[PDB]
Amino acid sequence: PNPYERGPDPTEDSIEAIRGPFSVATERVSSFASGFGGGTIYYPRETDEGTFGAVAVAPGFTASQGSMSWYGERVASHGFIVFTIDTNTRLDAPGQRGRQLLAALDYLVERSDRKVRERLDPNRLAVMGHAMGGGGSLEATVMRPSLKASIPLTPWHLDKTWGQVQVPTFIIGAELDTIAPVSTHAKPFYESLPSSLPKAYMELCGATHFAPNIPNTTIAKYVISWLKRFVDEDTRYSQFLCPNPTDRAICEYRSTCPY
Ligand SMILES: O=C(O)c1ccc(C(=O)OCCO)cc1
Ligand SMILES: [N+]
Repeated sequence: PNPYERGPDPTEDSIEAIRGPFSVATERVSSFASGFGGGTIYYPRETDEGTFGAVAVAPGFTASQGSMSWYGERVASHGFIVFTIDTNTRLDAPGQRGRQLLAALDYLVERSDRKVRERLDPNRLAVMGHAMGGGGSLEATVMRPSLKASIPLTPWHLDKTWGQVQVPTFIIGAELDTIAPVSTHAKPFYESLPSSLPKAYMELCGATHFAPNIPNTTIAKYVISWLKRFVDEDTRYSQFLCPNPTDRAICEYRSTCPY
């Protein structure tokens, strides 16, 4: 029995559903928090199944947490703590956004409310980011290799080599992305990840740079599965990740299955 498994046995319908089995409560964190510009914590109300893991979600260049708000109720209702954060300034670079993703996770572990702290397993943390926040997601794993998962969403970064990343990384790219072209960003990041790293690359057909900013079932179903598999060690979700998904919305998928 996995001590981290939460919720009933999943199906493809359950991971695609807009609402998971857990009721969600929210809390506002002031932007004057140390190390980052505040945000909103989405946590499950139910507590009788055990403490949950947490993921901090970073926005892109000049964007706020509102561009990532739909991940809050979507992911947290499946049994996770979600921290959609704002950066110190809207002009922050990927390297700075990686530091503030860690500062957001440290706030959850060290200085969070007792409603949040009681529901948090501080040993199982993850990061997720959009574009420049996706570059900061890669940065956060190099800065903290003890992280359990990492999901760069249409990532943007000047550094193309990530052969020292030790955290399971799930890169999602948009085929028609011209701001962070997958040929020069998303794919070079994935191919430079260690060949032995538990990694995956999902390219969405005909998607643009800001597709992760609105509800997307294809993004939602496999972001949930990736967090479940590596933050919860929940092998009940390995069926959705290995072998490679065959969704019509996916134009290309690469992975190092089995995990
Ligand atoms: O012009 C760029 O280099 C550049 C432009 C935009 C971004 C970015 O993070 O897009 C997401 C904003 O919501 C990254 C780099
Ligand atoms: N595919």
